[PDB]
Amino acid sequence: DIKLFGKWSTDDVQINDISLQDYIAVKEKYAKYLPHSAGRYAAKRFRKAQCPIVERLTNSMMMHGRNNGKKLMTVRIVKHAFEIIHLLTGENPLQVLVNAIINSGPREDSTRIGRAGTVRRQAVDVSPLRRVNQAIWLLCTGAREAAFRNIKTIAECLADELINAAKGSSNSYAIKKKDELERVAKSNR
Amino acid sequence: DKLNNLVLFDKATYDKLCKEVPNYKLITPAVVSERLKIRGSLARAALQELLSKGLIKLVSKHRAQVIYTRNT
Amino acid sequence: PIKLARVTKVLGRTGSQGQCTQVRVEFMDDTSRSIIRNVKGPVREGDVLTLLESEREARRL
Amino acid sequence: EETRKIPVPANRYTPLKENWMKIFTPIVEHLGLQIRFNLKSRNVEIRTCKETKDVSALTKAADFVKAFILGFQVEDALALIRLDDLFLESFEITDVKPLKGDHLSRAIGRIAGKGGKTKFTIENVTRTRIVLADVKVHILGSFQNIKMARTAICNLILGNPPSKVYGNIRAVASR
Amino acid sequence: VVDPFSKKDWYDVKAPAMFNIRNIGKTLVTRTQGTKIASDGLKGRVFEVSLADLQNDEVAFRKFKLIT
Amino acid sequence: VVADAGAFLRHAALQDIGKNIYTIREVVTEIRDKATRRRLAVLPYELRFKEPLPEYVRLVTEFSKKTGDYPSLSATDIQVLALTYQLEAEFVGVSHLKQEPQKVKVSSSIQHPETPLHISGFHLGGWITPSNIKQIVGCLTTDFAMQNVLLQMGLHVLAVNGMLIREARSYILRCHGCFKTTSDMSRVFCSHCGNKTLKKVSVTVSDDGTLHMHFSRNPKVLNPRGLRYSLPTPKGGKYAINPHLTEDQRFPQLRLSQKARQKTNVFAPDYIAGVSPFVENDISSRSATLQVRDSTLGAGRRRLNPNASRKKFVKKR
Amino acid sequence: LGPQVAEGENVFGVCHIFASFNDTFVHVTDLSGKETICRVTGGMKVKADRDESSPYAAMLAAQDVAQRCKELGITALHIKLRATGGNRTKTPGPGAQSALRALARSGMKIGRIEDVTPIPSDSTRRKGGRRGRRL
Ligand SMILES: [Zn+2]
Repeated sequence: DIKLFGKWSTDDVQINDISLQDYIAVKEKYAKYLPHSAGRYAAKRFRKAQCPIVERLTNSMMMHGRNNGKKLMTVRIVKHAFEIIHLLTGENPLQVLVNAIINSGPREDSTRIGRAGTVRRQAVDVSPLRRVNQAIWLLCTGAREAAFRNIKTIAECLADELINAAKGSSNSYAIKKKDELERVAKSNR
Repeated sequence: DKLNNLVLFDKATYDKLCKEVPNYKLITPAVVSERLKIRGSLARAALQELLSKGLIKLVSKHRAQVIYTRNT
Repeated sequence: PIKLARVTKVLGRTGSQGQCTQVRVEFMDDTSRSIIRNVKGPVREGDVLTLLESEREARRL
Repeated sequence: EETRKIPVPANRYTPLKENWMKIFTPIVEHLGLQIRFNLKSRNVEIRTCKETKDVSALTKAADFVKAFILGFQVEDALALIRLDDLFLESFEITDVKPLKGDHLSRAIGRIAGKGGKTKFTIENVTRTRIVLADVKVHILGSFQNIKMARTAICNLILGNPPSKVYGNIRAVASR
Repeated sequence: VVDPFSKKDWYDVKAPAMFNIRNIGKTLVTRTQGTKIASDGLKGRVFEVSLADLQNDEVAFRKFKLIT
Repeated sequence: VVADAGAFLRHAALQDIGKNIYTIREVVTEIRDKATRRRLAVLPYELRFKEPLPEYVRLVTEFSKKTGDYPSLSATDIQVLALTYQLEAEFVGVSHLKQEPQKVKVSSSIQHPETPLHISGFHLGGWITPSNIKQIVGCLTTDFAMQNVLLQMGLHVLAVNGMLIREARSYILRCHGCFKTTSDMSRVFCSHCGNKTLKKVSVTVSDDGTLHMHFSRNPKVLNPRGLRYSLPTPKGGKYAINPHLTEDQRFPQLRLSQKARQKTNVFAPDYIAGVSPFVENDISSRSATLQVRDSTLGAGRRRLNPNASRKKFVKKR
Repeated sequence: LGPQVAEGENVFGVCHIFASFNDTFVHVTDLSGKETICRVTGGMKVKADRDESSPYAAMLAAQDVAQRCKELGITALHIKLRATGGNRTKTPGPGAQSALRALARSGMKIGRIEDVTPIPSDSTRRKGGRRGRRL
């Protein structure tokens, strides 16, 4: 058996949407012990859906300017973040991760169509891989905002967003930003 | 707004530490600071008192993150 | 209500800057009514969308 | 069951027989209508049935089979079924200015251009689609797209060269 | 002030005997307002009736005109 | 029940009543439509692949020139009819066959060839009544060159219509010059003499093979009028246009630009975003400056005789 | 109040769609035509003379008279479609073609479409000069 962090298992983790199912990783043969793998996943197109989505949450968390190469900093932020999820919920935190991802990526987006100087967006459809890509970005960004200038830890404030999105609650940052992009799109239609 | 925490405990605040805190399921110096108006050093040390009392378990300890739990 | 889709063919790439992708769409209630759509982001053959309307007509502004 | 009928000329007969799958299929299927060509009156004639869904499934079918008679392309006529407001405005080429003789035939040369290049241009920039009969000019597009399709057409056939017309479209196409 | 169609009436047009159909429509007539007779105001109208609206086996590219 | 490529082109999924279904492996690999390969993916497990014998093939080709269809058939179209021959020699009585059947029995009429003989919406009632598009041992072939050779042997087959065949109404082309009938309706030049003296000939074939052919005795078709005119000098170059005499003289490669050659697929609802409600017209390329047009476009001006009264400002191609 | 007629039997009227270049008229009459039933002008709806000959002003006129037509029992119409004719243009505009499609869906049984435009055999002097006019 291959436990993430030696203590979290994968066979419990259950994907709801078939839309996201082939574009969200670890269930069975993607199961790896650490997020850090360092493989060429952006060598050509549609290879970054085969990398483990904990490593996806890693690589989008080193993202800011002062943190911009420090991956072992980040897989430590991840490791302490799952164990705060488990102590607040008791669920396998990978399931909480996936239930926070699915509820986060929007499903219709606006797009500017027309000549320059004319702003008339039309709603289009959101790709499944982009809905993965949009959600992780919206998840990581909410960890920065409520934890840039206060006592709370980013290994902690990540776990407060990644729980509040698996509720689909209004308290999460990645939910309000889905409730805007997909609110604006249905006024563009 | 300004946030003026306490540096040493009060009679009432040391009770909230002794009585309420060991039933949180997630105990952390940032959390204790957030709920009790206490600076990070004092709340970080008070959890080391509550390990010496044995009232509280220990999950993980790091440079920056130390995680505690209610008693079983 | 909320339906699903099947990418049957990727027909082209529309939009102002070459942004959206013009995609042949099968439904997943296995109805042979292929309502054909425009997505945002990368999409290859065999994907599956999630609509909030299937009432998008071939109409020009 | 109510019906429409619509005639044909003799040079437009052979386009129907070349296009009697392609005019045929979308009227009968997408609207649930019945279609005939009365050769004893030589008219195209459609009627409703019980499978006719929309109340105006007939009205926008008549304009589709009108625009094909008026010389428009089959595919470019199909959008009268689909789009809510496409129209057509027809002309007499002498309704703007009394040309005759070869001065009439030089209005056609200006409004067509060498190789159709002037006709191909005004369709692109005014979001329309036009067809030149001899004395007749037929345009097809939206109303404001029509209203600035006539003026590029009118101003070719009262003297101005195409370049003054090409310039003066785009100053109005900015709005 | 006055709703005029309460002051109207309704007559029937009936074709002469060369045709199959006779009753072929209606025609509005204001009633006798004391002075002017309602039959007087009807007495000269023309009807642009087609052919197949009168005789059923017939092709209606033709018309007829008919005086009340 | 021999299956053909036209049965899958019209998608006649009728593997339910006829159950002796044999077919050729080549005539399913030559199909370039993807919905036929979609048909090949699931259903054809009930049929069987089979080839005919070279003894059987040559005897098919003997009365094929005697029914005048051997150049009109394709090469793969030959083997499918020979594939029916082993099935008929296997299952059915050979004693009820014939070959070298019958003469022409010209039924000369005063009907013009281009008259709408049984075109559906055309009427001289006959409506469409929107159910009838689908109402417009053996075989299932929609090619008349295939269907002609079958019924002259006296071989009743069926179609996507589940009933058997009794009536075969189609059109062939007889050379008015060398008296040579081909079943092809696409070509406009002859196959034996190579002229444009092919004329439209309507046929009517029964199940027994009663060939009776309406040769249109009408001098509007039998006409020498618009047939003599002087031709320009033979021109050689990249952009020369010689006036299309033979079926194969080497024209220079003149092609439309692919941004002009394509029309609108306005049916498709992936349609809203971007450009004008019509196709953009090609005003930029040198396909447009050389006035290259479609070969199908302008065909009515080909039918006009050369020595006529053209208007004084026209110039065609 | 009106035609006490059985329901399978229509009560026809005559609708006059007069096109111009400044507005369009919709004008529902008797089969004789001497009485009209309601005349809703196309420049009664829109309060912008710029938009007085709109297809949109044509829809708003024809919906407000098929309301009045259905109010008074007229279930069917024969349409005398009309340009301005005479010296000026002969073919009725799209603002006439709009209102036709407008009261087609509004529940009126549309029978014969008639082209009553005033056409001269041979007319007087065109209003434009020898030089031409914008049209
Ligand atoms: Zn020949």
